Amino acid sequence: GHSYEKYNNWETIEAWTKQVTSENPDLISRTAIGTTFLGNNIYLLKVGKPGPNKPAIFMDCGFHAREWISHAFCQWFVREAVLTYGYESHMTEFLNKLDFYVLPVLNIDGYIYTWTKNRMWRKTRSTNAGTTCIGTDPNRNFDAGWCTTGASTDPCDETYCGSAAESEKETKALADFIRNNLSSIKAYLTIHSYSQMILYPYSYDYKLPENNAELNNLAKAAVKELATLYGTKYTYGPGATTIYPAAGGSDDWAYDQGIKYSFTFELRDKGRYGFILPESQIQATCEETMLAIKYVTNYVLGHL
Ligand SMILES: CC(C)[C@H](NC(=O)CCc1ccccc1)P(=O)(O)C[C@@H](CCCCCN)C(=O)O
Ligand SMILES: [Zn+2]
Ligand SMILES: [Zn+2]
Repeated sequence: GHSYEKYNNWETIEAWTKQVTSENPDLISRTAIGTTFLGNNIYLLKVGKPGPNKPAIFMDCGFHAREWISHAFCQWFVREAVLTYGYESHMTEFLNKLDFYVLPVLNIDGYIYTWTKNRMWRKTRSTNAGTTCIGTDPNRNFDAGWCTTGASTDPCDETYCGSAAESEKETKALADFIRNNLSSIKAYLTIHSYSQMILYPYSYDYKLPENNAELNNLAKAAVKELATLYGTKYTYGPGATTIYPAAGGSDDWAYDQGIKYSFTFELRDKGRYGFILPESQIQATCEETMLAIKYVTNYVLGHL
């Protein structure tokens, strides 16, 4: 039984992708962009009313298995799109004019493992040469200063960069999807938790993107917007100096592909519950995050 106000296991979320697609055929279509290490389908939802030459925003959740509020958020975004389409002017305009690719869970194998065996697992569940230690950090696995700072070379470490950039089936599938759809994807959003932040490039070195001032202003206004609802305080800025250096990130990789609006979100909280954010915070967290995401979406729409 799926609920947007609880954490849903992978079987539930997978059935939800199919059902939400069936119930909303004018607004949603579903594809699989690849399969995981363990062979699970990586589903992707395309949310938007059909039309010609539509720009797109790409958003993924569930890079990191233990970050359950991330997975819940991508589901909430879809909830909002279908519920409010037609009644709320902004969401209606967004869906009419842009497509949203929502990838509800990238690291499906890790997610299953947090439900069955280890709530605090972060990495993929693939094997490594020369050791019994499992998995790669998918957010150290992209070809963006790959494996150079803030990433480990030890397969037993939580930030292990992998055997090569895109060595993981899941990160290969996401990078392939983005490469194949580069001319339409105008923004890349990647949802994580916790620590309450809106980050933009760069994390792989202490350097700033060409459109630094624009991304800084946008991130500042989006955090201001998020706080309107419950007063939740976010920080923002370039990854390396705002959270820590961390090479091989998907936001930096996406940005270096030419996608000018590339953000990583770090949802609630600031450490009281950390990864184990209680289900009773799902609603408030997703609602205030919707305000930031809609703010970014509206800006992208207005600055094509
Ligand atoms: C708690 C958050 C910050 C997660 N970080 C961790 O789980 C690493 C371990 C940790 C660090 C800080 C507090 C608690 C745990 P995260 O969401 O996974 C942070 C992201 C930040 C990457 C750099 C910015 C975007 N390129 C990551 O480490 O991949
Ligand atoms: Zn994360
Ligand atoms: Zn709402």
